[PDB]
Amino acid sequence: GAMNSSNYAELFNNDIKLFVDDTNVYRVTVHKTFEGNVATKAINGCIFTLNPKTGHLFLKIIHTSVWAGQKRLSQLAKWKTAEEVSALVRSLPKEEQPKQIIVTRKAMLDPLEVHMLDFPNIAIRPTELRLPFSAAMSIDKLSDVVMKATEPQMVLFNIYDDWLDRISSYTAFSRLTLLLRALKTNEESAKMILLSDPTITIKSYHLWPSFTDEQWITIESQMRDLILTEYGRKYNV
Amino acid sequence: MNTVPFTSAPIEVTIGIDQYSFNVKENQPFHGIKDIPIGHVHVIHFQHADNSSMRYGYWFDCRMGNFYIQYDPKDGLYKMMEERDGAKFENIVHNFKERQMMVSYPKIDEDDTWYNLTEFVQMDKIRKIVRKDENQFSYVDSSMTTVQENELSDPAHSLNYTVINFKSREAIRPGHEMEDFLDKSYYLNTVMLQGIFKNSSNYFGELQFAFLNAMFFGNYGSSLQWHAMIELICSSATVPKHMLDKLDEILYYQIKTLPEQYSDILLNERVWNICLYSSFQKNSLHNTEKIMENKYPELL
Ligand SMILES: CC(=O)OCc1ccc(C(=O)O)cc1
Repeated sequence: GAMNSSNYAELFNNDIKLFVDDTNVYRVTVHKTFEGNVATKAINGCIFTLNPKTGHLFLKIIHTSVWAGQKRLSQLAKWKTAEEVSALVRSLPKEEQPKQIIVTRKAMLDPLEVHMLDFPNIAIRPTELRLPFSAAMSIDKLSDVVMKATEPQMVLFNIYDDWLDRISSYTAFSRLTLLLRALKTNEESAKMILLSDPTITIKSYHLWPSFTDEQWITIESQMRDLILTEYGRKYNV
Repeated sequence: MNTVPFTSAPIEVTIGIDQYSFNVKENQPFHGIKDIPIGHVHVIHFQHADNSSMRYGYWFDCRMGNFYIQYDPKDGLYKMMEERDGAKFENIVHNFKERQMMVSYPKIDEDDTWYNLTEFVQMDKIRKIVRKDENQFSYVDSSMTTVQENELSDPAHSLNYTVINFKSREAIRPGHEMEDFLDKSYYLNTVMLQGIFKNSSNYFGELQFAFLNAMFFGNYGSSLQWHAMIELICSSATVPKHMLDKLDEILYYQIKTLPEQYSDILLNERVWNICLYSSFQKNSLHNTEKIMENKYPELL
């Protein structure tokens, strides 16, 4: 029906919804060979599956061994993503299974719909929302667990830490996407903003620093300014 | 030969018999169509002059009985009926010709077009798709929906085509998700040809019938079915050699017969670009590709 405001607010209704982002599933470095050619080497990746209401992140680590001896890896990655998401849903009790799965790239729709035929009441769809989940691997603790894996692995995080003790799920999602858009736009400067004060620490069981309410306001301001500064630099505004 | 007499022509109408059509004026002296071959399958179709909404018609086979047309002023359409008294029927048709108020079928037997378009179409299979057991002939019109469409509102007035759905458990084996979606050979060969149709001739029969219902009646669900049945073959890496070669002939005559002014409404650009240029069987449709390129270059 399209009130951005109603679609955005409605993400946080009590229907269970998962975002699926596959942009870090198939990852490579690009390096020159001895014969003067150029070669890719795959590195571990991950599926990012997030419940935006609760912050629960199902991080399926994609180990490089799954590509071995396969062809057309960009295509296969979509199907592998769909296979794992389907498996995740089947592993959940019925009352925890999503009513909608929202893929951040339209190319995921057919693979997931085909792997989800056993769940005809689960809606699969894309979104007009530009989301910055490709920057998930800028989160140091996520990147560390992906890069250290020697085998396929599923790791559960709460990407909102303890924020829901104090703000809503639409506010936490807004904070999350602001942080990730800043890390995508200027990663090293975004990390500086977050780590500049050594007396504010990241708890062992958290991803982000233990900012007070007023410090988060300040941090959010500095991220907005980071994004706006980069816009101006890019477009000569 | 056989004859389809008309009692009268009370309303102005375009009448088609197989691939031929002519006009009849309101209350013109017209008592039907003569000198048509017995032998196989035919279609008589109508589009009223004062209301080109609802095209409709009847598939029939001379050999199954004596058929005639009578306008029904209550329902407002030309209706097919069967005469079970053959002597009476011979008595009429041996005279109405004697009158010469009938139009002849022409057959310039160089033309084999009708047989090329209906080679695999059989009346008894038509009657399974169009369910009306009390009549030997089958009514189709522009508005009738398919059973598959209905699954997405009167099941009696529907076209019971075989459901083809590429994203359905029938088309996809658990554990072969990517394989079966990207190579539909399992769905074509095991499910459709060995499970449902039994042979390729029955498959081609429904494809030909679907095309003809789309062309003759502008039936949209029939067009959907035609394109689906083509795309299923073309999207399969493994297809018998005979079936591929026969598909090229079937499609060639269908594209050849299509009205040129009807290509925006009867040809799906997506499906034809996949089949001719991006599918496993692209290089197996040589004659169809040649008539499509030269006849309808805009679509491609
Ligand atoms: C914030 C914003 O402007 O846009 C909202 C929006 C767009 C799409 C969806 C969705 O569910 O797909 C949700 C929200």
